[PDB]
Formats: sequence, structure tokens, C-alpha cells
Amino acid sequence: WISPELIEILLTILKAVVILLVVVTCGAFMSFGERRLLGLFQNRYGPNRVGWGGSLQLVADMIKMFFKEDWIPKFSDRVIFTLAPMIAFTSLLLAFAIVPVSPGWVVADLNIGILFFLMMAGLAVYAVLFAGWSSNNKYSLLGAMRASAQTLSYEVFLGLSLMGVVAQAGSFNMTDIVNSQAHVWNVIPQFFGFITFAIAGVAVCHRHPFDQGYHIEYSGMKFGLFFVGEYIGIVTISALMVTLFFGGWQGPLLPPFIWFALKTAFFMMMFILIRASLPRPRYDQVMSFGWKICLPLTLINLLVTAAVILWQAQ
Amino acid sequence: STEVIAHHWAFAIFLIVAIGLCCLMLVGGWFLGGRALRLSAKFYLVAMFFVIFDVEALYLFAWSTSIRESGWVGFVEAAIFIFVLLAGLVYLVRIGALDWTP
Amino acid sequence: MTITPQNLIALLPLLIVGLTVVVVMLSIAWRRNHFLNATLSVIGLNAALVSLWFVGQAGAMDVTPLMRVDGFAMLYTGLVLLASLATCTFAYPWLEGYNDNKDEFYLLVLIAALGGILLANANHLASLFLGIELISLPLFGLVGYAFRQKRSLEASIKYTILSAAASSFLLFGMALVYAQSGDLSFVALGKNLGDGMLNEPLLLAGFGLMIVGLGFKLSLVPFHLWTPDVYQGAPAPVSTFLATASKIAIFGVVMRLFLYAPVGDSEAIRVVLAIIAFASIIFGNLMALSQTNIKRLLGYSSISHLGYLLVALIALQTGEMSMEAVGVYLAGYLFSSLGAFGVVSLMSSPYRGPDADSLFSYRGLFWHRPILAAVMTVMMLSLAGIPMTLGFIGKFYVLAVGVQAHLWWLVGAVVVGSAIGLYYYLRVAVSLYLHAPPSNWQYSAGGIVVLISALLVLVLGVWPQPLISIVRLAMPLM
Amino acid sequence: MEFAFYICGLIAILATLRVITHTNPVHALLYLIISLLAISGVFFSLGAYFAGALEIIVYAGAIMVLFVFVVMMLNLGGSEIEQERQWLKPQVWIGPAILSAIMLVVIVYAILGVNDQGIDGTPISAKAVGITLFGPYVLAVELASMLLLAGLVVAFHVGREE
Amino acid sequence: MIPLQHGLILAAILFVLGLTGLVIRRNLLFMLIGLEIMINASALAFVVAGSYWGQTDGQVMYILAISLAAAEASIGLALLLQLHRRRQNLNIDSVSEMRG
Amino acid sequence: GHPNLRRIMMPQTWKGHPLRKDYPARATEFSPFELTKAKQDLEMEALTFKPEEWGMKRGTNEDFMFLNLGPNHPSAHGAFRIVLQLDGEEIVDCVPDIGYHHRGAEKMGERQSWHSYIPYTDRIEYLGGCVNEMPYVLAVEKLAGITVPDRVNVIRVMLSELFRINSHLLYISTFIQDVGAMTPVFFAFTDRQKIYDLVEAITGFRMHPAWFRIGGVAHDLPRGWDRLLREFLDWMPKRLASYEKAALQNTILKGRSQGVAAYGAKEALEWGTTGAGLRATGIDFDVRKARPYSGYENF
Ligand SMILES: CCCCCCCCCCCCCCCCCC(=O)OC[C@H](COP(=O)(O)OCCN)OC(=O)CCCCCCCCCCCCCCCCC
Ligand SMILES: CCCCCCCCCCCCCCCCCC(=O)OC[C@H](COP(=O)(O)OCCN)OC(=O)CCCCCCCCCCCCCCCCC
Ligand SMILES: CCCCCCCCCCCCCCCCCC(=O)OC[C@H](COP(=O)(O)OCCN)OC(=O)CCCCCCCCCCCCCCCCC
Ligand SMILES: CCCCCCCCCCCCCCCCCCCC
Ligand SMILES: CCCCCCCCCCCCCCCCCCCC
Repeated sequence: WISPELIEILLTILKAVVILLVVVTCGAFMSFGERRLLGLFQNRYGPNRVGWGGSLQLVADMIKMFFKEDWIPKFSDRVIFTLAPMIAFTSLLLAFAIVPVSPGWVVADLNIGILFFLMMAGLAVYAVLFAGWSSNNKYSLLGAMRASAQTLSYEVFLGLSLMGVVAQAGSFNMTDIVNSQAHVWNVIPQFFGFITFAIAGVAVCHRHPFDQGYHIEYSGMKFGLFFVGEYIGIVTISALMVTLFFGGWQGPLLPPFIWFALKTAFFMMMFILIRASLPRPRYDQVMSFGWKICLPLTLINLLVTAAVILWQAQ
Repeated sequence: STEVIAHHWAFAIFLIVAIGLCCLMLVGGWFLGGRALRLSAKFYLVAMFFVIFDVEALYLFAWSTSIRESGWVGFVEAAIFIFVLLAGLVYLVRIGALDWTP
Repeated sequence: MTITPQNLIALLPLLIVGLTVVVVMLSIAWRRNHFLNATLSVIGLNAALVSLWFVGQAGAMDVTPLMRVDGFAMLYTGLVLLASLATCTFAYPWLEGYNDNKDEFYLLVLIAALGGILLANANHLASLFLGIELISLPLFGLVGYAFRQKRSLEASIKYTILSAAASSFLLFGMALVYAQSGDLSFVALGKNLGDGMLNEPLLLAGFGLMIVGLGFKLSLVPFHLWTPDVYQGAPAPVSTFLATASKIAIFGVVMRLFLYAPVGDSEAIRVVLAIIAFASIIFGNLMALSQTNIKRLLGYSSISHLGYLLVALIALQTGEMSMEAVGVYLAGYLFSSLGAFGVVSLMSSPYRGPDADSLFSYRGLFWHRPILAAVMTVMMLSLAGIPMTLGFIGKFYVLAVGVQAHLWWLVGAVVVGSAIGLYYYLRVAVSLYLHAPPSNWQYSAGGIVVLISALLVLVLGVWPQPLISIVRLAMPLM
Repeated sequence: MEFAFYICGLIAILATLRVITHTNPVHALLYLIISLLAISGVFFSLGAYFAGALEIIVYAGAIMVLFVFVVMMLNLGGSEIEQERQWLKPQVWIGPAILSAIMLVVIVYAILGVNDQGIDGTPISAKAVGITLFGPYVLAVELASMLLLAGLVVAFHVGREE
Repeated sequence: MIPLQHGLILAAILFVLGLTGLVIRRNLLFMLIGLEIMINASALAFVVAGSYWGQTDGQVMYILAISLAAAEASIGLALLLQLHRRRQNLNIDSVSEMRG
Repeated sequence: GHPNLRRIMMPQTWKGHPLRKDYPARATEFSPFELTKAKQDLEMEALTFKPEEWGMKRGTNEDFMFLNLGPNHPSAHGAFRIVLQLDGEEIVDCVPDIGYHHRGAEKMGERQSWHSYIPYTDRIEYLGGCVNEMPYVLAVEKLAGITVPDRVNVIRVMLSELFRINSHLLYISTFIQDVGAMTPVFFAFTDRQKIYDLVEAITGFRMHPAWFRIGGVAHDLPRGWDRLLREFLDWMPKRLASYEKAALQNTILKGRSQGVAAYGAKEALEWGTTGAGLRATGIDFDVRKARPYSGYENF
């Protein structure tokens, strides 16, 4: 069984498995780091006793949530109730699945790329919809209608925000996107695309300030699945933002993984800072900002990007 | 090529391991531990606007990957497309279709 | 193939009506004004109608890998634009009594007119499909415009469900045709077959599925059951538009498709279309014998007249005046349906609420409305094939076309259906004069439109030579 | 390549068959979404990558979301639907199923008599689709935008609450 | 190496299944669902036909097909919401006011 | 002539009237049967809700829905219910369901001595403390004919103003948190900890000092109170400006708060509204100036 083809296949499989394991542990440790960073922002310490520096708090949470009594409501649909955390985890996980972390270190070098990210987000809205329906509660139903309306109102321009980087790269591939950032990172030309993608990625992750309850009927491992899927999705959006607007793994001196991890961790810290600082806007202004402002901004940005590209092509 | 079939195997392993990992943690959560309003039409309007603008967005998705090959003629065609889309959006905004509170 | 300035000036009615749609939408978004929006709509449609003359100056050519502009496109674009202008003119007094928003009606009429112009200019399967749906969806809006009324909502639901099913059938048929052929151009549907294997099973089945879809769209038997209910439930200007513009545009694109496709010469398709036309004439004439409602009777009339049109369609590959006969018949049928449904709309205007009935009560119309009764009986005699009417000239053209191609079964069907149509049309025209027990210039404009249609039918029935010369001048590309 | 096509086609057929014979609207829409995912897998196995991408982005990401939105808006608890079982009585479904089966055999006989060298499965990228879309199909794009606008206007006019 | 006939057979099977669901179901919602299945099957047939010939025409016609499908689904759901608002039921056989 | 004279403090299925002299003040024996049946009415209250019981009319037209916020709110203002008549998201009728926090403080006042009732006066407004103790001991001193010396007046004014600053800081923090910004409540609770340090030094307790007495205060001021007061007075204004610039000048908070539930002088006068609302209606009425007490004229 000694052959270079089988060795390469096993090595690529191990690389994908390593990427997935690092992502799930990074999401869980980022929930712990969200707690710690909220403590740091709010002039306190946070969890720092369970193990060295609180690093074993996540293990305690996992053990508690595994050994808690699993509950499914008596008057609820079992399949949909079980299937909502499945979507909330796996949809944005496989949205991460296209992100290139290093040259030669990728899971799938697809020809669609952030198109596949859009498929995964459109699948991810079903988690909120299914959790609202399967709870058999009208309060959670109305909350899910509101949350799904918000996520639709911002997914309506998520892809059009990514279209500026698509136009400047000329292809849907992520490797071509990070190769086109060899001189100037995409945050400089596609700045409006950058802010609109930031707002859209914040909104579709059900995070501050675009949130709300449909979580009340879940408990035990299903609530933990929703939680870790939310943080894994924040990791996914941060890494996609790094690979789309900040060159990804490209850097002058450090190894490419060091630059990619530094930019990703900076965007996670910026997520926690956004949660700590900004207040909650009301529904009407949130939907008005999603529709009236960001979508025409993305359309005008795409038009200006096309005009600049065709002007620069002699 | 060896690289492409290796990449397909890696993607298949990623999908299978992710789905099976979430299923396994669901099974473990189920296994461990002992035991003891009328909705308005504004949601429909918002979802329908999302659907229509998502199809116009898919047209723009198709255009954006081939801007250089289409030339200035494709830019003109997409300009009329985006102008019609923005006229529709302005029409929706000005009649109160996108306003939640009356 | 790219677009030239010559291709742009050949695109003038499409661009003008689209710019009218954008301008009307921006006017609605600025301030809801019924009069201003209707004026902008009719000015845009008239601008397209007069830019047809510049299109005729530009000549006949192929504008797209999709569209082709020639005299065929000129004639059918003019018919569709005239139908849309008459629809707006009849729609304003009906919309004067509407409590809800009125400006969306003209937007939908403009978009449906755009779809009709695209169907007139269509030289592609994609363009044919897009024109069919661009006609259908505004008709979904207009049929159920008065959705509070039960009849209009029911007609909208029936039309939407059945047209979605027929669009699925038509798209599956185009998919089978494209799988057989490999090119979606009209001329290339059968160019890859020779030496007597034109009757390929996949191509025949695909063309049969689009025949099903178009026979729904043309109220052909046995896809005709929607016609009286949708005609009755919809508003009367919507009934006018659905009777004239949609049928004219779809039959024009069917004419162009069957003329340009080499598989239209195949005998099995011609025999199937002969059976469809025979059954359509017989059924649409027999089913209107005992109708007390003018809208259902006019729907069965539309079924029978489209059967006569299909009879003229069958001899397209044999005769030489078959498309000329179709043009003359379609002009006469446009004017006949315009006059009849305009009289119906002027009696049904303004909209007197959704809870009140829209009953016609045509008995004794002469004793309070003499001019409208005269117009209505003129159009009733025109639809019967009675002489000194344009409908008689169209019926004579259909009869000559059927005589040329030895389609004697279809000719006997035309004679029998003409007798039955004579019975019910004369019953309506004589019920107008029995005994039974406005105030704005838009209503006067609608009355002027129906009076001009009646006078045009009378003059071109007495003297049909200018219309024949105009239709012969609309020569398509061989 | 062909393995994925056959498995996804069988999954889509089974899911649609469970769609048309189900009483729960949400379960029917879930099986419909599963069939859409399988049909997009069929698309990806045939090289039409843009077709599958738009199948899950739009067909399984906008249209089915709208259907689930409407279903949960109505709060359909199967009133006079779950308690009827009308489509499962053989006197109702034997006729239409026989008719659809007859049409299926006719279409299959038509399909089996065409030239077929097979599908090579070469991936047609979205770049070529966008080149053809804004090249030889400009009027298709503009009038499709017009059609989407018309559908939006009609659905706004009909689905208002007042 | 996949035959075109097998893809066309799959599309035909899905089309007649959607039509059967459109016919035998008295609910308007399941009728719209069956309509969605039929138009998706037609789009699948167009994609298979386009990929057999190696052309982008199939994908372009699919794009037009799903634009129509999205618009038609929106229209039918608006009409369904109007029917459920003004009649409190989705019985398609009970809405038969005009006939003959 | 009352539109709806139902019980507001006790539940509707309560026998007798508690503030009558023949009613026993002390707690009756507990029964799980009463609790279980009351759980049954708590279960069927959503199903058997009749708007005519609560004074609402034309309930369920069928364009109105009934919303119950309580009984437990996720806030520090207490636990209570509000039933709302709704058209979509618009409130047309609403009545609050109160009495979930009834402690019988008046009935307790009839069974405690004049001296032993002061800790009960603490827990009337539990963010007030000495502010709640002051009117009771002032009225008892009016009964006793006691004129307190000046040092007593200034000490009571000091503690009342300290607890007023504590309550105002907690109120501003909870309003900011209810808007959506959860950060400044931590810093303002640190400021409340500074106030609590001074109050612990003076009275020996944090929240309910029970330190005011009939005729004075329980102890003299501890040696070193002025140091803690000086550090607190130096600490406060920078933190106040920081909270202002962080949240009360934010445009999102202004959009959430400006123009919401506005009333004029007539509405405040006819409904007995006092304090911040009455002065926000333009009426200058503070008891510390109009009818001065505890030597407030010397400040
Ligand atoms: C709870 C579970 C529910 C069901 C979940 C899914 C079940 C199936 C799991 C096993 C899948 C096995 C692997 C399938 C093949 C993966 C590789 C692949 O698709 O390769 C084809 C193509 C390659 O692209 P490229 O390299 O660019 O090609 C150039 C030259 N070939 O690449 C592509 O075409 C890429 C695009 C297709 C990728 C599909 C990914 C999965 C989509 C479904 C997600 C479902 C999410 C959960 C449920 C949502 C609610 C229903
Ligand atoms: C195993 C028994 C059944 C077990 C339960 C069901 C599990 C899911 C089964 C369906 C999905 C997986 C099917 C198997 C895919 C395996 C990978 C494969 O066949 O790849 C081939 C090809 C790779 O790309 P290509 O460049 O064409 O490669 C040619 C090789 N030179 O691939 C392609 O070109 C595209 C590959 C397909 C598209 C991506 C994956 C789509 C997945 C859709 C899932 C739908 C929901 C299924 C739900 C099942 C449970 C209800
Ligand atoms: C990897 C992806 C994530 C990347 C992380 C880093 C970026 C995070 C981006 C977060 C974006 C949050 C956007 C919040 C939008 C809120 C819009 C809204 O509803 O505003 C309402 C408010 C009042 O509006 P009005 O209708 O006038 O109400 C007055 C009525 N009396 O209106 C106003 O007060 C006016 C201002 C509205 C908001 C403008 C945008 C502010 C965005 C937040 C600040 C970002 C600063 C830069 C952060 C670092 C970026 C690198
Ligand atoms: C938030 C970061 C998530 C990363 C997910 C993927 C992890 C893959 C690990 C790859 C390790 C080797 C990287 C290439 C070698 C060069 C760099 C070596 C030092 C890190
Ligand atoms: C043959 C083509 C049509 C020619 C014109 C037909 C008649 C049109 C209407 C003219 C006006 C008719 C007035 C009839 C009055 C009858 C009064 C009867 C009194 C007992």
C-alpha cells in the first residue's frame, strides 16, 4: 500500500481533519475568550480559576451540557426540533470549509467559493426558522419571524457586498482572491464593500447588535450546539473577511499562518468590542438601514468597481 | 490528476466528519444524564422583496465574474439593470412597503 | 452578436415602453396621481407606436441572437400597442371608482405590452418563453386587481395556477426540443435531420408539450376551460386586454415559430393541430349557445375565433397568403373584441364596489345608450362573419386559405361554427333592442374609441383593400 | 461522478414522492428542500456548477424560505386537512396517478429514441455563463429584470394587509 | 459518461410527480408546491440538455426559469394569503363561484 | 360608580380585608393544596382570560391579541404583570397587574412599636434606605414633639443625598442596559460600591441601614467619615461625565428614548405624577424647597 498517491490523499484528509478540529476548538475557546474579553472590557477578570487561567472552564461546560438531562417538549415535532441545531452548527461550519488558511493548506479549492458561502448562509436561516416552528410556542414563533426577517434583510446584500472583491479578482476562487491582493489589500478599494460585508456578517450571525426568544425551549446539548455554532460562525465570518479584504495569509515578514491567525484573532476581538460597546437599535431603524442604505451602497459600489476596472484595462 | 481526487476526498471527509461529529455530540447529549397571535403580512412582504432582489442579485453575481470580458457594453447593460433595480427599490421605499411601523 | 446603433434604433418600441415603465414608477414613487400616471402611460405607448415608423425606416434585420425585426414585428407590435392604449382608455373610468391604489394598473399594462412587443420580435425559444411570462404575470396582476371581489380573486387564482402549469409544460417541451436539436434558434429546430427523419420522437414530444402550453395560452381545446371563468371574473378592461393583446402576441410568435422551424412541415404536428382547431371551433361555438353572461359568451367566442386562426395556421407551409390571412383576421378580431369589450367596460364603469355585482343587463341598451348599443350590435355582426364587416373579410381569408390546402374538414367546421355563432351573436344583437325596466371626458374618450373601432370595422368591411395592402406590406424574412 | 448523479437523483425522486403524499406542510417543505439539495448535487455532477449554486442559493435559499415563512405565518395545524386523508383514498389518486404514469411512459419512449453520446461532465464555469448572459442574451437579462419587477409589484398589490 | 437519456428520464419523473401532487391535492399550498416541483424539473431538464451539448444556453435558460419560478411562487403565495385572509380556508374546490 | 372595583393587592380569591382591625396580621399556616390549585388557575389563566374581568372591552372584531409580560421580568425593578390589548405591534388598551410584591407594611406598622418599625420603613423603596427612613422618623418626632438639633439634620441630609445618588446611579445604569448598552452598569456599580463603603462605615450596613432614630441617629459619626466622603466626592464627577459621553449622548439611545411616552403638565397633575416626570413637565415642585424639611433651607 506504499504509494505516493495514497500518501498524498491521506495527508490531505488529515489536513482537512486538522483544520476542522482546530475550528471547533477555536469556536469553543472563543466562547470562553468572549467571556474573558467581556471581562477585560468591563474592567474585571472573568473566568480564571478553572484550571490555569480558566482554560478548563470549557471542559466543565461541555461535561455539564453532555450530562444534563436531554429534553424534547411533549407537544413538539421531534425531527424539526432536533434538526435546528444541526443546521445552526453545520451550515456555517461548511461555510468555513472553503477558507484558505495557507498556501497548500485548504479543504476545498472550489470554483464557486463565496458562492458556496452564500449557499451555506441561505441554508443557515433554516436553523432559526425551524427552532421557531418546532418550539410550539407563539412567543418563540414571533421571535423567529423577527430574527429571520432580519437575516433575510441583510442576506439580500451580503453577496452584493462580496461582489466588489469578486469583480476585482475576476473569479469566484478564494485562492485567486488572495492572489489578487499581492500589492494592495481589498479593504482599500472595496471599503464600502468591507463595511457592508461587516454589517451583513454581524447580522446573519444573530449577534450584537442585530439580535432578537426562540432559544428558550432548547436546553442541554442542543443549546450548546446553538452556542458553539454561533461562535464557529463568528470564526467563519472573521476568516472569510480576512481572506476577502485583508489579503488572507499574505504578509511581509511572519509566516503566512501567523498573519492569517493574527488578522482573524483581531477580527474576533473586534467582534467582542462591538458586542461590548454598541447598544441595541430598534427593529424599524435596523430594517430601514438594511434595505434603504446598505443595498444601494453595494449596487453603487459594484458599478464604481466595474467602471474603475474597465477604465484601468487598456 | 492526483491533486484533484485528493482534494475531493478531503472535502468528502470534511463534510462527513462535520455531520457525524454534530450527530455524535447530539447522541451523546441524548445518552448521558438521568431523568426526573396572528402574524401580519409585512413578514411576507419582506421575504418576497428578499426573493426578488436575490434573483436580481444572482444576475449581478453572473455579471461580476466576467466584467473584463463583457467590456463597456456589458457595463452599459448592467447599468440599465442596476438602474431598474434601484428604481424598483425607490418605488418600494416611497410607498411605505419597506416601512414596518405605519 | 453585439448591438449596433442600427440595432438600437430597431429596438425603439421596447426601449420606449421600458423607459415609460421606469418613468411611471418614479412618478408613482414621487406622488400618487392617477391622471398623471395614466397620461404618462398613454404618452409612452403612443411614442412607441409612432417610433414604429422610425423602426420601419431602419429596415428589417436580426437584433440579437434572440430578436428579429421585420414587417411581421411591425404589424404585431402595432396591434399590441393599440390594444394596450385601448385598455388604458377603458381602464381609467373603471379605475375612477376604485377605492384602493389605481396607478399599478398602468404599470402592469405597460409591462404586459412590453412582453407583447417582445413576443412580436421573438426569434428564439428564450425570447418566446420570456415574452409569454412577461405577458402572463401582469395579467396575473390585472385579473385579480379587484382582489376584494370574490369573482376576480377566483379568476386570478385559476389563471395563475393554470398558467404556471402551462409554463412548466412549455418549458419542459423547450427542454426536450433543445436536447434534440442543440440550438435554441427558431430556424435551427430540425436542421440536424434530413432524408425523411424529421419526425424524431423527442422533438415531436417537446413540440407537443409547447403545443399544450400555447394552446392554453390561445384557449384551444382541450386547454380552454379557464377562458369563460377568467374572462368573467377579471375586470372588463382586463378582459379586453386578455382577449386582444395576449392572444395576438402569442399567435404571432406561434406563426413565426411554425414558419421558421423546419419541423413545422411535419405531418403529425399538422394533423394534431387540425384536430385541435376542429375541436376548438366546434366546442367554442357550441358552448356559447345558452350563455346569459356576455363575458363567458365572449370567452367561447375567443375560443372559436382562435380555432379559425389555427385553421388559417395549418396551411402556412402550403399556401402563400396564410400569414397574410392571419394578419387580416387578427386586425379584424382586434377591432371586434376592442369594440365589444369596450362597450362592456363602459357599462361596467365606474367600479361600484367589490360587494356589488357587475351584471351587464344588455337587454334594452338602445333606449338609454343608443350609440353604445349601435357599436355593440356592429361588433356582434362583425364577430359573426356577416358581410360589410372586417370579421367577414377575415373569415373569407380563412375560408380561401382552407380551400387552397384541401382541408375540407376544417372548412366544414368553420361553416357549422359560423352558423352557431350566427345564432348566439344575433341573439345578443337583437336582445340589445328589446324592452327592459360618465360626465367626464375619459368616458367620452372610451366611447370615441369604441365608435372609431366600429366605424373602422364598417369601412374596412365595405372597402378592405387598404388593410390588405398594409398586411401584405408587412412581409417577414424568408 | 455518475455515482453522485444516480444517488442524488434517487434521493430527489424519493423526497418529491414523500412531498406529494404528506400532510404536514413543514415536513413537506423539508422534504422539498432535501430534493432541491439532491437536484443541486445532480447539477454539480454534470458540470453545471452555476446551476447548483443558484439552486441552493435561491431555490433552496429564497423560494423555500418564502414558503416556510407563509406556512408558519398561517399556523397551519391541519384544520380540515389532517383530519380528511382525502388524497390517500384510492378513489381519488388512482386516476391521476395512472394518467401521470401513462404520460411518463410516453415521454420515456420519446426520450429513448434520441441520439445520445453521453455527457462528458466538463465543468461549465460561471464565467462562461456570465459571458453568454451579458453577451448574446442582453435583452433576456433586461426583460427578466422587468418580469421580476412585475412580479414584485403584483405581489405587493395583492399581499397587503390594510 | 453519464447518458443524457437518464437525466431526461429523471426530469420527466420529477415533472409527472409534481403534476400528480398538483392534481390530487386539494390544498392551494400543496398545489403551489407541486407547481414548484414541475418548474424545477423543467429547469433540471434544461440543465441536462445544455450540459449534454456543452453550452451555456442550458444554464441561461435555467436562470430565466428560476427567475420565473421565484416570481410565480411569490404571486401564488400572495394569492394564497389573500384567500386565507378573506375566506379563512385554503379549499380550492370550495372556490368555484362561477361555472358553465 | 367605579368602572371596575376588583382587588389590586390580594388575589381575587381572597377572603376578608387585611387592613381591618379584626384581621390577623401574622402569616397563616402553609398548605400545598392551596399552592397546587393556585398553580391550576395560573395554568388556565391564559385560556380562560376574559377582558371584562380586567375592565377591557371588545376583547378578541378579532383584531386584538392579549400579551402578558410577567410575572418575572429580567430586571431589578421587581416582578409584575401587564396585560396588553394589541393590534399587531400597537397597544390600544393595557392594565398593570400589581400586588405581587405586597408585604403588609401598614399592617406591620400596626403591630410594631414606634422604634421597631424603622427596619420595615427601610424596605419600602429598597434603593432608598435612609431616604425612606426620614419621613417616618420625622412624623414620629412630630408626634413626640421633638425638635432635633442641627447636627442631626445635616447627618440625615448627608445620608439621604448619598442614597439618592446611589438610587439615581442604579436607575441610569438600568435604563442604559434596557436600551442595550451593558457596559456602564459595571462601573456605576463600582461607584455604588464606593457609596456602600461610606454607608457601611457610617451605619454598619449596605442597603437597609436602619440607622435613623426617633430624635436622632443610632450612633455618632465614626472617626474618619470625612476622608471617605472626600474620596467619593473626588471620584464621582469624572465617572459621571464618562457615563454621559458613553451612553446618554449616544444617538441610538436618544432615538430609543426621545419622544417615547410623553405627557404634559395636565396629565402629570391629574395622575399624581411627582419627581422627575412632574418637573420634566415644567412644574417646579420639589418638597426640599416648597415645604422644606430636615434643615434643607441651609443648603
Ligand atoms: C444533516 C445532514 C443533511 C445532509 C448533508 C449532506 C449529505 C451528504 C454528505 C456527504 C457528501 C460527500 C461528498 C460529496 C462530494 C464533495 C466534493 C464535490 O462536490 O466535488 C465536486 C466539485 C469540485 O469542484 P472543483 O474542484 O472546483 O472542480 C474542478 C474540477 N473538478 O465541488 C462542488 O461541486 C462543490 C459544491 C457542492 C458541495 C455540496 C456540499 C453539501 C451541500 C448540502 C449541505 C446540507 C446542510 C445541512 C442541511 C440543511 C437543511 C436541509
Ligand atoms: C452512501 C449511501 C447513502 C447514505 C445516505 C445518504 C448520504 C448522502 C448521499 C448523497 C450525497 C453524496 C453522494 C456521493 C458523492 C461522492 C463524491 C463523488 O462522487 O464525487 C464525484 C464528483 C467529483 O467531481 P468531478 O470533478 O466530477 O470528479 C470526477 C472524478 N475524476 O462529484 C461531483 O461532481 C459532484 C458530487 C455531488 C455534489 C456535491 C454533494 C451534494 C450532496 C447532496 C445531498 C442531498 C441531501 C441528502 C440527504 C440524505 C438523507 C435524507
Ligand atoms: C467580520 C465581520 C464583522 C467585522 C467586525 C467589525 C465591524 C463591525 C460592524 C458593526 C456594524 C453595526 C451597524 C449598526 C447599524 C445600526 C443602524 C440603526 O438602526 O441606526 C439607528 C440610529 C437612529 O436612526 P433614526 O432612524 O434617525 O432614529 C432616530 C429616531 N428618533 O441611527 C444612528 O444612530 C445613525 C448611525 C447608524 C449606524 C451607522 C454605522 C455604525 C457602525 C458601527 C460603528 C463602526 C465603527 C468602526 C469599527 C471598526 C471597523 C474596522
Ligand atoms: C483561527 C485560525 C483557524 C485555523 C484553522 C486551520 C488550522 C490548520 C493548521 C495548519 C498548521 C500548519 C500551517 C502551515 C505551515 C507553516 C506555518 C507553521 C507555523 C504555524
Ligand atoms: C350590416 C352591418 C351593420 C350595419 C348597421 C346595423 C345597425 C347598427 C345600429 C344602428 C341603429 C339601430 C337603431 C334601431 C332602432 C329600432 C327601433 C324599434 C322601435 C320599435
